[PDB]
Amino acid sequence: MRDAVTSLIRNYDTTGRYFDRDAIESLKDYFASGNDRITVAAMINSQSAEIVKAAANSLFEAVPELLLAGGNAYTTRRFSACLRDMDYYLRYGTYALIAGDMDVLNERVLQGLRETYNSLGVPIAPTVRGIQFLKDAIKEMAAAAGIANTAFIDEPFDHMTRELSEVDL
Amino acid sequence: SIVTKSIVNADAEARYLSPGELDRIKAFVTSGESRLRIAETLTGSRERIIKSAGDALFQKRPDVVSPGGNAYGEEMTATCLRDMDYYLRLITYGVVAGDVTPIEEIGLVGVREMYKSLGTPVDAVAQAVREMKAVATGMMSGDDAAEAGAYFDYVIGAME
Amino acid sequence: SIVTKSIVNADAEARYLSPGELDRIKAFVTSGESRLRIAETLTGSRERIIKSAGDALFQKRPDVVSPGGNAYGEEMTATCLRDMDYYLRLITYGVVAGDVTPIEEIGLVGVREMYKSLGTPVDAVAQAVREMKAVATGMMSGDDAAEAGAYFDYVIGAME
Amino acid sequence: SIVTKSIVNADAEARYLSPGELDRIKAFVTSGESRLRIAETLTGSRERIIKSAGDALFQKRPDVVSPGGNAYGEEMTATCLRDMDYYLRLITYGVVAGDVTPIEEIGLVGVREMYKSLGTPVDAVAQAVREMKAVATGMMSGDDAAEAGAYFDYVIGAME
Amino acid sequence: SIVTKSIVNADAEARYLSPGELDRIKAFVTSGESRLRIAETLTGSRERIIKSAGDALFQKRPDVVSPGGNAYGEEMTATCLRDMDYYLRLITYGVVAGDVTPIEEIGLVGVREMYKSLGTPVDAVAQAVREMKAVATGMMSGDDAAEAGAYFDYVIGAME
Amino acid sequence: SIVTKSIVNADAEARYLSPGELDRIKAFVTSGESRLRIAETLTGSRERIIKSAGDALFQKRPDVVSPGGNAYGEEMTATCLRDMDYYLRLITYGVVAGDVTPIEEIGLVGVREMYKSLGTPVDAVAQAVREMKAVATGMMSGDDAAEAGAYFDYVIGAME
Amino acid sequence: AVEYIHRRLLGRPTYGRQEINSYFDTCAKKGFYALVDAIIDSKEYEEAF
Amino acid sequence: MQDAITSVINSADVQGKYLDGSAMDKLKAYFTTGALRVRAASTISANAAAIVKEAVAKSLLYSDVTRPGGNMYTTRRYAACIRDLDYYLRYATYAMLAGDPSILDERVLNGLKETYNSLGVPVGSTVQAIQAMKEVTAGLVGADAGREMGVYFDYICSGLS
Amino acid sequence: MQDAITSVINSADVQGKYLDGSAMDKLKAYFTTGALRVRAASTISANAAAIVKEAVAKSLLYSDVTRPGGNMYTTRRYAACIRDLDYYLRYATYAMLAGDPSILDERVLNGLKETYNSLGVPVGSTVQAIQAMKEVTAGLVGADAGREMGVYFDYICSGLS
Amino acid sequence: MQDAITSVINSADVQGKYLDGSAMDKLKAYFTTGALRVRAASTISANAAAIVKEAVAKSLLYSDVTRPGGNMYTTRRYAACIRDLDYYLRYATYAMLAGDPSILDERVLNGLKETYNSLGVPVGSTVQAIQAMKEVTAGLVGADAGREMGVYFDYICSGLS
Amino acid sequence: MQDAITSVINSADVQGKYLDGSAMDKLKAYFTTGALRVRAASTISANAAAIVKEAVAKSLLYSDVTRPGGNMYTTRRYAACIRDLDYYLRYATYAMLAGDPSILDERVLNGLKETYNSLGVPVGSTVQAIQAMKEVTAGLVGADAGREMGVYFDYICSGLS
Ligand SMILES: *[C@H](C)[C@H]1/C(=C/c2[nH]c(/C=C3N=C(/C=C4\NC(=O)C(CC)=C4C)C(C)=C\3CCC(=O)O)c(CCC(=O)O)c2C)NC(=O)[C@@H]1C
Ligand SMILES: CCC1=C(C)/C(=C/C2=NC(=C\c3[nH]c(/C=C4\NC(=O)[C@H](C)[C@H]4CC)c(C)c3CCC(=O)O)/C(CCC(=O)O)=C2C)NC1=O
Ligand SMILES: CCC1=C(C)/C(=C/C2=NC(=C\c3[nH]c(/C=C4\NC(=O)[C@H](C)[C@H]4CC)c(C)c3CCC(=O)O)/C(CCC(=O)O)=C2C)NC1=O
Ligand SMILES: CCC1=C(C)/C(=C/C2=NC(=C\c3[nH]c(/C=C4\NC(=O)[C@H](C)[C@H]4CC)c(C)c3CCC(=O)O)/C(CCC(=O)O)=C2C)NC1=O
Ligand SMILES: CCC1=C(C)/C(=C/C2=NC(=C\c3[nH]c(/C=C4\NC(=O)[C@H](C)[C@H]4CC)c(C)c3CCC(=O)O)/C(CCC(=O)O)=C2C)NC1=O
Ligand SMILES: CCC1=C(C)/C(=C/C2=NC(=C\c3[nH]c(/C=C4\NC(=O)[C@H](C)[C@H]4CC)c(C)c3CCC(=O)O)/C(CCC(=O)O)=C2C)NC1=O
Ligand SMILES: CCC1=C(C)/C(=C/C2=NC(=C\c3[nH]c(/C=C4\NC(=O)[C@H](C)[C@H]4CC)c(C)c3CCC(=O)O)/C(CCC(=O)O)=C2C)NC1=O
Ligand SMILES: CCC1=C(C)/C(=C/C2=NC(=C\c3[nH]c(/C=C4\NC(=O)[C@H](C)[C@H]4CC)c(C)c3CCC(=O)O)/C(CCC(=O)O)=C2C)NC1=O
Repeated sequence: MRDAVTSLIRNYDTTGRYFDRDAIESLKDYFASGNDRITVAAMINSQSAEIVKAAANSLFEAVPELLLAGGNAYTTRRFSACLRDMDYYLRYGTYALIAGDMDVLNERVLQGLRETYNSLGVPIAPTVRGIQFLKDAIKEMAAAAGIANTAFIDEPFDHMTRELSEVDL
Repeated sequence: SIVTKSIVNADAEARYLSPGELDRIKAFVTSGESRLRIAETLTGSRERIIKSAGDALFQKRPDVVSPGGNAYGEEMTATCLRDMDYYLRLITYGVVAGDVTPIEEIGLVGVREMYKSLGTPVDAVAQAVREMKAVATGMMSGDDAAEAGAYFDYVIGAME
Repeated sequence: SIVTKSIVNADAEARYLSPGELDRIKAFVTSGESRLRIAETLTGSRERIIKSAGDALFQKRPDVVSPGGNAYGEEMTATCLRDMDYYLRLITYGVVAGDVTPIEEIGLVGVREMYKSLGTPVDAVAQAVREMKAVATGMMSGDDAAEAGAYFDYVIGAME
Repeated sequence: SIVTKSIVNADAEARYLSPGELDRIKAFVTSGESRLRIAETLTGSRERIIKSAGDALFQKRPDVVSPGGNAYGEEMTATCLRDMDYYLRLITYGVVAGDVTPIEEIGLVGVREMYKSLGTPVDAVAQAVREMKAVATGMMSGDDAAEAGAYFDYVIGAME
Repeated sequence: SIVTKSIVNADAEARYLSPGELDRIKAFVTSGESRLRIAETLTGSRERIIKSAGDALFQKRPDVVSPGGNAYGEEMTATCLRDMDYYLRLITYGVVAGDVTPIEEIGLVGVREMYKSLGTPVDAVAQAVREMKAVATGMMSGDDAAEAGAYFDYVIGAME
Repeated sequence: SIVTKSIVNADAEARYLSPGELDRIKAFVTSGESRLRIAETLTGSRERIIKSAGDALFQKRPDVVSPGGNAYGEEMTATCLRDMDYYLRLITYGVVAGDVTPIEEIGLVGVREMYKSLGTPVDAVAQAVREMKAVATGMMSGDDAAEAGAYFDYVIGAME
Repeated sequence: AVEYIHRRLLGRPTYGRQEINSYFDTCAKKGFYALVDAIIDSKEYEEAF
Repeated sequence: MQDAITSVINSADVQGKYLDGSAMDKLKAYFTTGALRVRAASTISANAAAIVKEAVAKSLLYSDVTRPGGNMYTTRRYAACIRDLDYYLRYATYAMLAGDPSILDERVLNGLKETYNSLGVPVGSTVQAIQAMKEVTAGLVGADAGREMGVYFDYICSGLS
Repeated sequence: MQDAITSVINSADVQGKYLDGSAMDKLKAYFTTGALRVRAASTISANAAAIVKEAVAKSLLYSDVTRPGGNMYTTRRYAACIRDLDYYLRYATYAMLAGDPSILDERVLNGLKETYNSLGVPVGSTVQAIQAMKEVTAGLVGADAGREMGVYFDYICSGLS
Repeated sequence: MQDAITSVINSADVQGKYLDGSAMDKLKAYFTTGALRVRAASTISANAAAIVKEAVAKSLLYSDVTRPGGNMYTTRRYAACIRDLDYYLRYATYAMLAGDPSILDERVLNGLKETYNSLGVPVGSTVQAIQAMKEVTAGLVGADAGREMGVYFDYICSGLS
Repeated sequence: MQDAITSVINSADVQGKYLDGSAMDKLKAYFTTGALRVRAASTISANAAAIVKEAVAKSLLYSDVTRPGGNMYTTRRYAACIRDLDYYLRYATYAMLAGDPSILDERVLNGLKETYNSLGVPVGSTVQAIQAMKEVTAGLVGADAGREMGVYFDYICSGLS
């Protein structure tokens, strides 16, 4: 896995150069916003099982077929599998919120997710809309808790739904 | 780094980050300023560190520069100082990252196999990092010398 | 968009962007504010556009809602208004992007094959976009109506 | 006919006609009386077939005879029955030819393009030839109905 | 076969099987019983066909069995009768399949290159198949002799 | 000749003649007397060469003179010797040309097709030109025999 | 078959997906004869040969 | 690419034997079923677009795959899906006429799994679409012609899965 | 490219009428000729090489053409001559099968005249060879089909001259 | 191939949602940086050959790779090296204008590693050449335009390594 | 996995024939060369690490691949490179002892190209490393033992390329 620091370290290592002015400025930029990420992560660790359920109910209010007959969140086995999947998305979104880099999401979530979902019949679309219902919930909850900047909260879910995304453009 | 190690250690355990690990990440996040100061101290004076450490090494272990040793000749001594420069760069990376996974994960895993394939005595390389540690901790304040000497200590420990 | 088209057209030619293409991108960058205003005008009043355009379409072409036509019944008329909503959304995308490559690259390439496989008259769909254009250019100022009617014009032209 | 198609096949393969397709031409030669009887019965009752098939088509799909539809009015319905006359005429030509190629040359190349120009729904024409097929095979004996229904089936397959 | 040829010829044209090709396959399907009877006639009396045809060939073309020819000696004459047996077997395959694509696709493509590399006169092989055709069409009824002589005719035609 | 071939080579490559092939034409010009001597000796003893080579061919391959073979009878054997006369004539033309191209233009393009028509075994003709080669190189001096045997070798190579 | 016929008649492999979605669409609605006709039509054939 | 006749001839030729009674019986079975194969092929050639659009109307319409995010979303993807289903029906008709599925694994099932896995095409949804196409054409041509169509439709679904 | 059937359909199509009884009369005339047309076509296809070799052995062999000084001297020109004769016989067989000489005017006699003037091919020797081939195929396949081949060979000669 | 605008639209479309405030803020960020992107693209289009030749003069000249045995030895290899560096600078300019590196891994970094590994091209030396090109163009266009050029130069070096 | 003896036996068994004189001559050739194979295998087992480190000192050292950015850069990559070269020398010794390269394409060259292409390993640089290993061991064991080592080294380089 990579955080932002090991990203800069691997970036400078492949050319064999030391840190310049700009590398120290980007490391200061990660270390200055570190406390903000950590109180956001602790506030998510407060209400994880609540946020996952609320994002799930907002997703099922969005796409109503999945609770109904032909949908994929049909039975309670499928309902519990979908809510555990949303718990996975919030967990690795917290991990990428603390790390500040998208390599944990790429190595442990997004690599080969589409294969499993296309095979099992799990749809990819309401998965993404549920991921960003989680993102919107986290964003307004942490903007309510005195935190000025929300770009780092914006980062990992936007990456996760740029990757599961179907490129049609 | 610290964040990578905490994330992976919570990741195998199928749990979130425990609050103790979270204040560990928080304390590392606060101490990053002193880490960057130690990194600028190590980066800006690399010429004198490599020069004085090579001088004290070849004073201490003269057989590797004598005919018959590995670092005998102009280009071989230049490659020897280049290897010392590599290890000082990895020391700076480990100082910034707050953990030795840059140093170990770049330049310490197959170091015995590589230096055995080159024909190099690894104890003399440990003496080179020892002289680098002496010059570097002679260059800083007390707690800064202790925090840099932790990573220098890890490199000499991972040699032997 | 404009930037994609300029980059690709310089990209095949193995050259950089010519300065005329660069002031084209600059003029599009300056006109983006008016493009976003037209997009908010089209986005905020989508209910009345879709409703009035469906009303004028079924007034104009009553056979597709008569028994025997495609959009006969409750759910079929709902799907018809949904297809009109899709095309108004693509109109908004083409208004923002400054070019018709969103509209063409999403909902105009195999439109003939799709609507032939569904059993749909494509001229009645062109009349639907015509009524959408009438309601939309009845909703704006002059130059705004011309700039939106360019993309509405492209959709009706790409139908037939 | 079958002879022109066998000749262009032996020409593109640059060889003489195989005894298999010589036997095919000979069997076609002997079955000339049966196909003459089929085309005779079809040329006999063309008006009754067209009237029953047109009323069955208008009963099935009323969108074409509705206001705003294609075949609205006396002359438009008469031209619709004229197009059904042309298609039954080509059906008789292909029935007496033993091949579908005169139907292809005269009335199957650009029917989608020209009906895209006139505004005629092509699936409605496929339904019209479906009703003509059902009525003509209702008139014939079952083996001859199978033969004529092969060519009718080919026409509705090339339609939709 | 016939079905392979019809499927491929409709397959390149991106269309289904035309109804004329379908009654071609149907007529071949009905004539398969007479094809199997001709095949049993050719299969059961292969000894007398090969023996009498070799006798009439060496009577007709004695130089290939004279010293200096290809089929001179015991094993060479045995290989000559074996090649005639191969061609009678391919004749039986082409009789069953209803087309010459077994015969051509097995034993007629590089027949000139093979028999030129062996040093064989190909006209004498054409005379061998001619005598095989004489003995075989002397063995059957009229239409059966014509249908088998079509494939024998194709083999002698593909020789020269 | 060599000059026409160098000219068509410089034409297809769209340049003037290189000094290498100018030196080739000059060396060909100086070696004209040797090739005149070779063609002189061949035009001298053509009957003896043809008689010994034809009897050697008939002794080697008796299939052509056997009953049922190609060259059976007085006129057929005389035409066989006439074809050997044509080939020795083209050998002399190519010997005096310095190139194999008049042999190619006059007697090497369609010899397989025309001998496929007449029924002549082409490998027997290759044996005939082999015997003509052996006899003519037996007559010549060894260096000139090598030159004439190059063209004879080319003819039997283009035969088989 | 699209790829090998393209390598035979144009002398190069295909570049991407559009190029293959466009030639196999000509193979779709019209067939192999129009595939050869569309490869021989192309501006790269005209400019190259 | 070989029908029942060419496969029987290939077996008897790889044996090197003449056509014995079992081969004669196999060819008699094919020559009895061939007229039914011809009539079913004509009936399927009649209603290609209707069978395809009824298969989409049964399975793929109004589900998530035609919604945003689905692989059948755009008009390009819809046209390519109709194109793929027309291919499956056309080659199932060819394999029905030949009486041998060699054309299916020669010319459909050759690189189809790797193509669909590289594009991101759902294989289960297209298997359900082919199954609905099979159900519609078996309702069209009857019981036994529908069965001899469904054996090659099941061959395509098995090679795709 | 038109048959007797396609020419009948074409003539009834230019004036614009349907099929009349006289068209059916021409069609039944074509069929009752067409059965023996098939058998004669199989006989000509069986023996084409012997027919061409007897044609050249009858007329062209011991003349100045197959000798030096003629246009049939070299093996290149001899192979081209045999190929020209094979093509005349094959297209005459196609015209015999179709019952219409439109193929001979369409594919054979299109530009054959001017290339025969430009290459210096003798028209008279070719016409003699075609007529020799005509009575060779007449003695082979029979009398009525001999007349059938006769008018199409004569069509080729009239387009040539 | 997508800029910042098309990627924002693609995210909002794969969601199926309308453009909310975060997308509006991202597009406002791009519409503020676009004029600086335009001016840096003009300044880079001014000095293509100068930036390339200064990158070779910094890194690759007078080293072993221009000596015999090096992969930049011959004039063909030198011309191909200048061509490759011009490609890297041109596509870095394109990715700077789009504000998204999708064109780089679509059209540069696609088969570049396997091509360079098959040819024998040193990847470290060309990474150092791209780094010197980045250093020269960041000296050319300033601090922040040099940084937004260097992010795509680092993208090319990371995908190459 | 088969030596010269097992391949000769497999050929005679797939024939179904007994061991004729050509098989006896092949086995006599192997039984004459076997002592030289044994002594060369002992001499190569003596100096495994020396041959490997001399191959790296000839080809891969002081080039770009041991510099930053190269695929042989880190200590992990250096150790894996020494491991890969030890594998090539060990399996070339095995194929020299067997007298048949079946073990090489069974157990080295099976998925090696796809592994190296997935990892980003340069194939030309490792082919040059195997060639230098061949040159060093042919200097070690002599002319003819070096040749019968180099035939399997060339087999590994040909299957890798
Ligand atoms: C829920 C909102 C959506 C949904 C979910 C759904 N998923 C499954 C089954 C599985 N999901 C996964 C997913 C992951 N595994 C991982 O390792 C990661 C990264 C951490 C993810 C995201 C896996 C592996 C399975 C298979 C079951 C298993 O874990 O062994 C189902 C069950 C499908 C079924 O019918 O069996 C469901 C319902 N479905 C929806 O409709 C929502 C959009
Ligand atoms: C086949 C057996 C089976 C059942 C029954 C089942 C039920 C089921 N009931 C649900 C919710 C619910 N069910 C109810 C109501 C009720 N629930 C009851 O059993 C009472 C009859 C009734 C109250 C009197 C309500 C109000 C919700 C919404 C809960 C929420 O907001 O999360 C949900 C969550 C998804 C949804 O909103 O529908 C499931 C999966 N799953 C199964 O596999
Ligand atoms: C960042 C992690 C890392 C390390 C450590 C590293 C070492 C490394 N050291 C090398 C050589 C060397 N390194 C030394 C160094 C020494 N010999 C002595 O006697 C002294 C004790 C000691 C240094 C103080 C010498 C002499 C050589 C040359 C060996 C030879 O030429 O055979 C080489 C081969 C040539 C080259 O490409 O540089 C590598 C790859 N590479 C790496 O990527
Ligand atoms: C964004 C680009 C895009 C378009 C255009 C699109 C169209 C689309 N239109 C459909 C149906 C339809 N669309 C119409 C629309 C019309 N019929 C009429 O008579 C009117 C003229 C016209 C609308 C005003 C109707 C009636 C259907 C239902 C067809 C059926 O049920 O057979 C369906 C199948 C059901 C579904 O999944 O929605 C698609 C995919 N999908 C897309 O992704
Ligand atoms: C099924 C298609 C097929 C054919 C035709 C075929 C022919 C074939 N004929 C051969 C030999 C031969 N075939 C002949 C036949 C003839 N020579 C004459 O003079 C007669 C005119 C004529 C037969 C009536 C002779 C003499 C040989 C031996 C050639 C030699 O020994 O050099 C051989 C080489 C030895 C062998 O393996 O049998 C092959 C492969 N193989 C095939 O798979
Ligand atoms: C200069 C290029 C050239 C060639 C090659 C050529 C060949 C040629 N060979 C002929 C005949 C012939 N050629 C042969 C020759 C042979 N058959 C055998 O038995 C022998 C093995 C072989 C002799 C090597 C025979 C037997 C005939 C007469 C064929 C017949 O009358 O059926 C004839 C027919 C008579 C004539 O018009 O002179 C020509 C034109 N003419 C040319 O102008
Ligand atoms: C003749 C043998 C053969 C087949 C079958 C074949 C399929 C094939 N289907 C494709 C795409 C496709 N196939 C589908 C089909 C589907 N996706 C869905 O969601 C549905 C479940 C399913 C339809 C029932 C779609 C939507 C695409 C377009 C993918 C895209 O544009 O991103 C592509 C990508 C390139 C292109 O569209 O033109 C190929 C090569 N190619 C062949 O040569
Ligand atoms: C399908 C209709 C069709 C025909 C008929 C046709 C004929 C045709 N005959 C040709 C030559 C020829 N045709 C002959 C003909 C003859 N030998 C004689 O002297 C006799 C008068 C006659 C033998 C019966 C000769 C000698 C040449 C070659 C003359 C030369 O170019 O050297 C050529 C020039 C290319 C070639 O060398 O073959 C064409 C195109 N092309 C066609 O597409």
